[PDB]
Amino acid sequence: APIPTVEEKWRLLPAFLKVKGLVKQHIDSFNYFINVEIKKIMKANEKVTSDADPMWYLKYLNIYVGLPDVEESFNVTRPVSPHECRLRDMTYSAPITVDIEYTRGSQRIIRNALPIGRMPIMLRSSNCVLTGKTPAEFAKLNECPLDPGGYFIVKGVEKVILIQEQLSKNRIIVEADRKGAVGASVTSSTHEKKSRTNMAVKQGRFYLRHNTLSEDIPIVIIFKAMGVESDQEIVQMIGTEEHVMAAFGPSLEECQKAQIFTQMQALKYIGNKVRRQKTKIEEARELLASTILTHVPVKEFNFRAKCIYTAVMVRRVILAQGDNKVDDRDYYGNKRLELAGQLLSLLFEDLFKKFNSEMKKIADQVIPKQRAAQFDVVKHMRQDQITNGMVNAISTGNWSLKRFKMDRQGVTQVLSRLSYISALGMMTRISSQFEKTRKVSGPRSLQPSQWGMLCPSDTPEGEACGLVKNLALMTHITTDMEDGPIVKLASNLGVEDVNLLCGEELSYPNVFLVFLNGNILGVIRDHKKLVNTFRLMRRAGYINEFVSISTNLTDRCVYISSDGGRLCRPYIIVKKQKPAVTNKHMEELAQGYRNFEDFLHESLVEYLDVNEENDCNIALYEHTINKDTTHLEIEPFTLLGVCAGLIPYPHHNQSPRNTYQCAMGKQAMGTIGYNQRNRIDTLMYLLAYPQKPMVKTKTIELIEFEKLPAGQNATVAVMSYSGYDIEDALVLNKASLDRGFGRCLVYKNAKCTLKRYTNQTFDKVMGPMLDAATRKPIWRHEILDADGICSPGEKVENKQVLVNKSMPTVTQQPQYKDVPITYKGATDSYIEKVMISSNAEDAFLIKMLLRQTRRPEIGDKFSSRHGQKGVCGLIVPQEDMPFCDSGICPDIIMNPHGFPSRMTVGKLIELLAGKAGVLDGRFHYGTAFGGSKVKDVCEDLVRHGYNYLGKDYVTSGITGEPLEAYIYFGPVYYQKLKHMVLDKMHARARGPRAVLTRQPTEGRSRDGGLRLGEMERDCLIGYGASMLLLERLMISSDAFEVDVCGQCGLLGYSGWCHYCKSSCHVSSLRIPYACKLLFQELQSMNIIPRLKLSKYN
Amino acid sequence: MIIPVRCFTCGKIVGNKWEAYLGLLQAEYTEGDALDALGLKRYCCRRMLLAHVDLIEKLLNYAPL
Amino acid sequence: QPMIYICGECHTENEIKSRDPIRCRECGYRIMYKKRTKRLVVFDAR
Amino acid sequence: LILTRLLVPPLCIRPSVVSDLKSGTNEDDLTMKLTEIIFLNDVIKKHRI
Amino acid sequence: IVQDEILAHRLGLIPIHADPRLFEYRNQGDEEGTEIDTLQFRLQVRCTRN
Amino acid sequence: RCPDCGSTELVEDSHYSQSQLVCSDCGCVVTEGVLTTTFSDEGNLREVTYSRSTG
RNA sequence: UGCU
Ligand SMILES: Nc1nc2c(ncn2[C@@H]2O[C@H](COP(=O)(O)OP(=O)(O)OP(=O)(O)O)[C@@H](O)[C@H]2O)c(=O)[nH]1
Ligand SMILES: [Zn+2]
Ligand SMILES: [Zn+2]
Ligand SMILES: [Zn+2]
Ligand SMILES: [Zn+2]
Repeated sequence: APIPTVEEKWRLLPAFLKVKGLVKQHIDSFNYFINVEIKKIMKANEKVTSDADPMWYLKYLNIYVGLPDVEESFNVTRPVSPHECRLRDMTYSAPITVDIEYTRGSQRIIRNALPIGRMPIMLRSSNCVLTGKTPAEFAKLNECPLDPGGYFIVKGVEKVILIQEQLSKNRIIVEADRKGAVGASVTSSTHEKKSRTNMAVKQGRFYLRHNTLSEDIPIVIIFKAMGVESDQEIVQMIGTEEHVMAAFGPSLEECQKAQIFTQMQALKYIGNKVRRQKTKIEEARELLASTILTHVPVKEFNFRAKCIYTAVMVRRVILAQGDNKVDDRDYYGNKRLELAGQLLSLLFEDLFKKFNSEMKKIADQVIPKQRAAQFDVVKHMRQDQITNGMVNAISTGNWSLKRFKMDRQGVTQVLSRLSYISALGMMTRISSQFEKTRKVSGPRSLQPSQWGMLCPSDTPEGEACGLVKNLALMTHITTDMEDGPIVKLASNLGVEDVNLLCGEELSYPNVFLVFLNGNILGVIRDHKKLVNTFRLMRRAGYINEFVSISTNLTDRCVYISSDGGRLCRPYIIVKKQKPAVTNKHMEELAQGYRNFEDFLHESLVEYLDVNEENDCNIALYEHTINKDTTHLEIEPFTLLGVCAGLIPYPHHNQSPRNTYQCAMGKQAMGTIGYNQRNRIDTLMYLLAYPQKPMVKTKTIELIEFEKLPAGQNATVAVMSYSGYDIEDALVLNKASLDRGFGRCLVYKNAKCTLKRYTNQTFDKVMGPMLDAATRKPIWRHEILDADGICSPGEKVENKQVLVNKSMPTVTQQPQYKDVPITYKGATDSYIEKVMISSNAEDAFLIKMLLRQTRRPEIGDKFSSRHGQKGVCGLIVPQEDMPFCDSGICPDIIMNPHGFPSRMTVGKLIELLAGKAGVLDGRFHYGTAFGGSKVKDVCEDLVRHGYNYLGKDYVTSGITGEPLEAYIYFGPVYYQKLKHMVLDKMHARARGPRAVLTRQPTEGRSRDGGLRLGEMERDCLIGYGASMLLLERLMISSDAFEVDVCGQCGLLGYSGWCHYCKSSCHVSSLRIPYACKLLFQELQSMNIIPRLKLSKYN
Repeated sequence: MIIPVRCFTCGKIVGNKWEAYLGLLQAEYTEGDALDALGLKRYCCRRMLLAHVDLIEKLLNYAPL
Repeated sequence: QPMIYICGECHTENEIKSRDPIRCRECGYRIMYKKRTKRLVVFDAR
Repeated sequence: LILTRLLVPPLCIRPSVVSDLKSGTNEDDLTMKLTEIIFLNDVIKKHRI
Repeated sequence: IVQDEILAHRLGLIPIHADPRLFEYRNQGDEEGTEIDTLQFRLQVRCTRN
Repeated sequence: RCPDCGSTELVEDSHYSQSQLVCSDCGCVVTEGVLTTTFSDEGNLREVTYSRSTG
C-alpha cells in the first residue's frame, strides 16, 4: 500500500517563478525603494530650517522620480531607451522632482515641481520603459525580451549591485575570545547609532566592555546603576541554579569588596570610568539609557528591560561556560541579505542629509548680510549634487557613508556579457562581509544551513571559493513588516509582561522566554500551544506569511523574526501523513483556476525560514513521509542554482566537477540576446551555428536557455587516438572544423571622442593623406573614407589608423597635432558598423565594431558541460578519423583515462541519453535527482537497432582493420570557451620599458614581458647557472653603466664627481638600474652607500 | 543563427531540408517520422536538424530594414 | 563632397557636412551609422 | 642624526606624466610631500617675521 | 545581417555540379583566374516589400 | 637625417611591439626604445591639477 | 575580473 504521489507537483515551480524567482528580487526591492522608502525618507527630512533669522523654513511636501529622460536636448526632456544609453555612453536615470514651500520675505511661496537630482532607474522596474512591453515593442526599442534586467546603466557600462551577506543585528553571540575566554557580545544597531558591547569572564567575574568606557567594569555595578540594587534580586535574575550561584559568587565578592551599594555610587563610578567625548553621573545615566544596548528601549529611564536582558545574557554565558555549546557564526539562520534597495535607501538618505546641511549653511551665510533682497533656496538648490553622488556610488562601487561610518568597496561590478547564462548567474550572486580578510575556512565551508537557499555546487574556483555564492532556483528574501499585529497577537496570547514578575521565573524549566527581533518580548509557558496558534494564524493570513517563528529548547527561547533580508523557501504543508496539495489542486493550477497566491492563502504552501525549518520536519518525497512530518519538499532538483541547472545528471558526477562546470559555464561562448547585432560592447564572443542541447533540464526549460544556447552537440567517441589526448586534451576533426563546427566570432569596440575644450576650438578628423606620387591614400590611411573615418566592410591590418583625429595644442593660429586611433592586433579584423553620436557637450563619439572570424585550432579550450575541460591537441583529417558501419566519423575524441579518477558517470549517462534522443526524435531530461533512467534509453537503443550500451563496432581508419575493443560513440554537448590561444599567445622583444625602473611593462596589452619571480630565481640558484641568472636579471633586463668615484664612493655622471669636483678616481661600472634606483633612494633617505671599487683581479 | 549547409560529422547537404522540416512540423508529422521521411537514416543529420535553433528571424526582427 | 549617413530608426539617407548637430529629419533620433563602403573586398571561403 | 637639510632626489625617481587630455599632470607622492614641506618652512618663516 | 565571412563559408560549402575532369588546378597565385581553371557565379538579390 | 647616409627618410615603424625611428633608405636604426609607465606606476602617480601645481 |  504505497502512499499516492502527485506527479504534477513540479508544476508549483513555474507558478512561483511567474511572480518571483531569480531576477524578481532586485526588481521588487528597487520598486519598493522608489515607491515607499523614498517617501518615508522625504517625510523624515521634510522640514529643514536655520538657527539664524527665525521663522524661515523649507518644507518638503511630496517627491517624485518620474519616468527616465535624457538631458541631451536644449532644456527639453525626451524618452530614451536603455540601448540608446548604452550606445551613447550616458546614464539611464530619471529626473527626481519635488514640490516644496518656503518663506522668502515672510511670504509663503510654494513650488509644484522643481528638479533636485537624477536617480538611475533599474531596468524592468516599475518606472522603467521596458516593463509592461511585448516582444514586438522590445524589438522596436532594440532590447532582448529574454534579458534578465535588474541592472543599472551608467555612462554606458552595465553595473550590478551584488547582494551583501552580513551578520544579524541585535543578537547575543556567545563565543571564545582571542586567548580562549568564553564570553558574549551584542551589536545593538538602531536607525541612528551602532554600538558593540562585550562581556568577558577573564578573571572568573563578568566584566562589561564598551567603546565609551575607560576600563571594563563589573556587571554588578551596572546592575546597581540601572535601578536594581538588591543583590538578592540580581542573583534571582541571573539564575537560581547551584552552579549559576557558584559561578556568580566571585562577581558578588568583587562588588562587595568596594563601597558601591547604591545607584548613585554606581553611576558616579561609571561616570569616573567614562571617556571624554553631577555631570559625570548624568553622562553615565545617559550612556546606560541610550548608548549601551540601543535596541532595548526604555520608556522613561526605566531600565527594567535592559536589566532583564543583561541578566539573560549572563545566564547564557554561565550555561555556555560549562558544556561547550558555542554558537557558530556560519549558521545562516543568523544572516541577513541586504539587497540593492536598502543600500540605495541609505545612500539617498545620506545624500539628502548632506544637501539639507549644505542648504542650511548657505542660508546662514547669505540671509543675514547679503542685502534687503530676500533670499530663497531656489537660487542655490543644487540639482547636480544627488546626481553626481549616485553616479559615483554606482560606477566606482566604493560607498563611504560618514553618518553611519560605513566604508564598503566592490558593491557594484561590471555585468559579465560573456553569455546569457553568465549574465543570469552573475545577477544572482552573493558577496560576504568578510571580503577575503582571512582564510578562515569556516564561512568558506559549505554549511548545512544552505539547504534550498543557495546553490551548494555553484562557487567561483580560485581565491574567492566559499565567499561568493549564488541563490537557489526556488527561494525568496523577506522584507520589513510593521510588527504591530505581531506584538498585538503575542500580548493577546497570554504572554506575561516581563516587568510584572521578577527574574526568578526565568530560571524555571517550563518558563520559556519569547524574543522579538532581539528584544525581549516576555515569558510564556507551554510554548507548544503558542507556536501552534501563531503558525495557524499565519496560515490563516491575519499575520504576514513572512514572519518566522523558531524555538530553541537548549536555551528555552522562542524567537519571532520579522525583519527583512531573511531567506525563505516554500514548502507544502503536511498534516497527518498526507500533504494538503492534491491531484485536484494540481489540475486546477494547470487549467488556470488557481495560482501560487491561492495556494498560499488556502494554507496549502507556506514560506519557511532557516530558523523555522531548524525545528520543523521536512520530507524529500512522499514515500519518505512518516508520522513525524510537518512539511514536504516541492522539488529536490531546485537545490541547485542557475549555473548548476545546466549540468545533465549532476548527481552522477563529483562535486569539484560540478564546480568547474559552473565556473566554465559562466564563461561559455554563445549568443547573448536577439539584439546582439545592435549591441556594441568592448568584447563579445558569438557562435556561428549554436544548437540547443539534446539532454536539456527542467531548469534549462524554465530559464529559456534552449532559445539562446551556448554550445553544439557533436558525435564524440571516447577513445585514445594518436596519443595526442594524453592529459585532458582532445582531438578534433579537420573536416568537421572546415564544415563550420566550432566557428566563433570575436567582436571588439574601438571608441573615439572629439570633445570641445574651454577655448573655442575642437578636435577634427582630417581626410586621408593622399600620396601625390600615386594619387591614392597611403597604406596607413587606405581604409579611411572621405571624412577620415574608416568605412565598414573593409579589412583592418596591424598598425592602421581608424580615425585620423587631430587635436589642438594651445588647449595665434591653432596648431593641431595628430593622435590617430591605431589598431593593435596580430590578425586582421573587418569593420561591421561605424556609429557616430553627439553628446550634450558637443562631443562626437565614434564607435567602430571590429569583427574577427576565428577557426578552432591547436590551443583552443573546450568544455563538455561536465568540467572535463580540455585543449585542442591535434586536428586529424576525416580519412584519419575512425568510421563505424554506418560511416559516421567522430568530431571530437576525448581521453578515457579521465573517467576513472573523476567518476564522471554523468557524462556517460548524458551521452547515452543523447544518443537515444537523436535516434527516437525526442529530448531526454537530465533533471537532478531524477530524469530519464538508463533502462528507458537502453530500450530505445535496442528498439532502434543500436547497442544497448553505446559501444558500437568501429573500424580503424588508418590501418583499415577493425579494433579489438568497441568504441563508445554518442552525441555530447560541447561548448567552446572564451580562452583562445590566439589571444593568450605572447612574445616580447626588447620593446619599451617603464620610466621609474627601466624594465619591461607588466601587461600584454601594454607589451609587457614575463617576470622571473622569486621562485624562478630560487630554481636558478639551485641549478647553479650563475651566468644564466646574471644574463637574465642584469644583462637582458636592467643593464646600465654608471660612474662611481673611487674617493668618496658616490655616483657620478659623464665621468665626473660633483662631490669632490674631480674626475681622476671616477670609473665606469655595470650595475642594474633597479640597484641604482635603490642606491639613490637610500641616499635620499640619508642612508649613503659608499661603494669601494677595486680591480677585478 | 541559421541552419548550416553541411553536417559536421559526415557532410550531407542539410540546409536545403530546413524549410521542408519546418513544413513537416506545421503538418501533423512528429519529429521522428518527419526526420525519417526526410531521408536521414544516420543520427548525425537527425541531431543536426533537431537540435538546431532558428534565430535568423529573431535577428531580422531587430535588423534595420 | 556629399557625406551620407543612415539613421538608427528612420533608416533614411541623410547628407550632412562637418561640424553639424547630429540629427535626422522627420524625427529626433541621434544615432547615425555610416553606409557600407563601395570598394571591392575579397573574402576567402576557408 | 638630527636633519637640517632634506635631499630631494632626481626626477628619475619622481616620474611625471604630462596628461594633455586635461589641465593637470600625474605626480608622485614625494613631490607633494616636498611641496608641503617647503610650504610649511615658508609659513614658519612668515610667522617668525 | 549574416556576417560576410559566414556567408562566404556557407557559399564555399555549396557544391557545384560542374565536371572536374574538364578543368585543371590553379597555379600558385594568379588570383585573376583563367578560363580553363575558374568558374564565376553571380548572386544579386535585392529584397523589397511586396 | 640619417647618421650614415644623411638621408631624411626617417620613418617611425614599430617592429613587433618595438617603437623604432629607422631610415627608409638604408634601414639604419636612428633611435629605438621608449619609456612608458606601467600600471601600478600609473596608479601611484596622483592626479594634481594646474590650478594647484602652477601656483 | 578571470585563467592555470
Ligand atoms: N579584472 C580584474 N578585476 C579586479 C582586479 N583586481 C581587483 N578587481 C576588482 O576589485 C575587487 C577585488 O580586488 P581587490 O583585491 O580588493 O583589489 P586589491 O585588494 O587592491 O588587490 P590588490 O590591487 O592586489 O591589492 C574584485 O571583487 C574586483 O571587483 C584584477 O586584478 N583584475
Ligand atoms: Zn668623489
Ligand atoms: Zn549528417
Ligand atoms: Zn531618422
Ligand atoms: Zn639612412
